[PDB]
Amino acid sequence: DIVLTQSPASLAVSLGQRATISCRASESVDNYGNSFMHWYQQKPGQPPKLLIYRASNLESGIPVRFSGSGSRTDFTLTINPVEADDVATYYCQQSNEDPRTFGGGTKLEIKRADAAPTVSIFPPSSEQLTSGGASVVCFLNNFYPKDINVKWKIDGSERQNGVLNSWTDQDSKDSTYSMSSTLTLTKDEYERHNSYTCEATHKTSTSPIVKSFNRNE
Amino acid sequence: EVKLVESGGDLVKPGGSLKLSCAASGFSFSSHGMSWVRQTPDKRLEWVALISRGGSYTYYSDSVKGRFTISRDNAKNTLYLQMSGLRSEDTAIYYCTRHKGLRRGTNAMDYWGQGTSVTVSAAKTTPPSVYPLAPGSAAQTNSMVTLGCLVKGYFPEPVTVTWNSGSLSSGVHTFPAVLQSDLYTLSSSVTVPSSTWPSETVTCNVAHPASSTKVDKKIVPR
Repeated sequence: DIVLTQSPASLAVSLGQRATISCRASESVDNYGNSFMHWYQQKPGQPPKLLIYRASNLESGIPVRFSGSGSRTDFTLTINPVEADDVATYYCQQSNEDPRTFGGGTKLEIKRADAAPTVSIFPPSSEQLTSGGASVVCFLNNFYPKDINVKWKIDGSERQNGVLNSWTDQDSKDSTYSMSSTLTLTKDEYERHNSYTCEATHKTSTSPIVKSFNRNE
Repeated sequence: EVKLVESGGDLVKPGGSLKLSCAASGFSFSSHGMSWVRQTPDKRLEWVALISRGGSYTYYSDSVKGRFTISRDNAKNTLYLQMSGLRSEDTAIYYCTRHKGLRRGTNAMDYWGQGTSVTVSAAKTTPPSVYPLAPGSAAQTNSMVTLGCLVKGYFPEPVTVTWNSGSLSSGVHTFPAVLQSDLYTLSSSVTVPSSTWPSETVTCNVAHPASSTKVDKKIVPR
């Protein structure tokens, strides 16, 4: 069973520049002069899309900035020039010998200028309160780069329990990232305190960005 | 237009069975090899099974051999995957793929369905609770305003979220689901200009096939 190893595992490139990614096969994928190595693009929440078939050939409907070369056990995909819409995971596949098998994929990320997050905080909905729960939600949208820290505080005091975080993949329009952070407590405990605050800390700024919600109004 | 529409995906208990379907249209079904391919939650792609144009020849990956059976009805433009003896390994998104019809050897998969989700678990289906997220009463209106929607306490994945039934597509972030105490939670935000809300109406639409749930939550100020 043929094994495909892709390099690198991730790659970061600026808009307009060149990106190349490799695939090594454990044995040859050649036959009849043709090479049976294909490349696919998968964007988040979408199925894989065929880009290049048989090592060289561009699938119809695909921009000419994509190209492939190689033979035998060594193959490359080139993207030049890179665009915002090319954020994706790329996979190589061989069809020479059943079973067909896939490389572990290569993540293409874009470099761009630093951007500070827009932060929004949301109190509990009253429909949630009726059921005995209380979540406070904080969105931190459209920042670069990806690394970021979020801290919750109740009446000055930090909380780490009942906090759930989630991060988007890089955006394909503006190349930014986003995050949400949720804090869940009981209605009972929620009603005992007044001040709920999310504090974001990010490369963009030496000071933390604070958004706050007060039950006094 | 070429289409492949998978269906049949559901929550199944371990040792259980399931049949997936792919309805093809817009091209000659019987001139093309077909495959099933799955994507596991760590995002590896794994080819599962293939079937020849005629349906005479089939081949299967080692992990599914003797448990899964691929078949086609060329009269109905339908591809099938019969799964039995299901394990946790088998939890994935299953895609139906069409092979290219080129001569001189084996082919790439030039078209893929959107995929159908299959979860193998002893746990019970739970419908989501959906909560509106409207800005706090003391907050400041500065051109743009962000609203959102919290979808909490459901099983299994997936849920689908849209805003104004699709009319709102940009300035939307829908965050991947996160599991806690064996229940998923996600959220979605949407950003619009301050004039448009609360004048016009903003509603999140949430669907959870596995519990036959569909909720439309209007975002109202406080």
